[PDB]
Amino acid sequence: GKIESYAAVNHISQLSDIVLTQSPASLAVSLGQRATISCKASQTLDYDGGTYMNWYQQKPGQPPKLLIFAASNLESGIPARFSGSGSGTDFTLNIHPVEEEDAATYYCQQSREDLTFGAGTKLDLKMLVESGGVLVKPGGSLKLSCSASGFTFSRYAMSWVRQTPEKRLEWVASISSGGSYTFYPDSVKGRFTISRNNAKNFLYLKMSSLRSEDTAMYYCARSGNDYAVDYWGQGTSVTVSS
Repeated sequence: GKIESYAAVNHISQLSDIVLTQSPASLAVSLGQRATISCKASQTLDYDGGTYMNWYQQKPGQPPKLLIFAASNLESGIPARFSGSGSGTDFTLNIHPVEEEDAATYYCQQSREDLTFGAGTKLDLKMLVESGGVLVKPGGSLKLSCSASGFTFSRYAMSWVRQTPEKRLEWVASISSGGSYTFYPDSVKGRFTISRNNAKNFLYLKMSSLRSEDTAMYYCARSGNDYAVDYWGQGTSVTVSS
């Protein structure tokens, strides 16, 4: 019935392929310098007077954090040394003066046609135990969930995004706010199912016919302003191996 909220512009299903090339792969800067990170889109991201480029920061063992939405809008709580610019196909993230806590990997991401990500830029200044999560055999199945609180869950589109061991981010499912519409990339269509409970505030991902290439950290994530992914739940790692 009523209009629902979606995770990407092209997902809108009621009346009312884009590659991101991110450069450089890594950046070594000194405290207080300017860091400049570039993202070129294979198609324009301009739509209806907006431009659907978002930028995220991610530190090891943590979910990505929204920095910039709609190309140039600074997310609340992010310091103003972060800025974004660009339109159409050419986008830039600038950080100046860089601080020590800004060492991280940065990703661009577009929400004009599904959700796709740049390959990332590791920003460095000047013993590890790594979680494999749940071990599954190929062909097996698994179900993940997330809960939500502190906001009206039923008003927001939700997604699952996974991160491979190579640190690539890949969108794997979206569901509209009222759960009427679901969306998947070809890589998982027919095997993964996203669902939600708007009475108890849960999001689910059912994964079946698991493949080795489904090995990844899986994040549940909310779509906020202008199709940015503004809150990411902590990840659940899945290792598919014989």
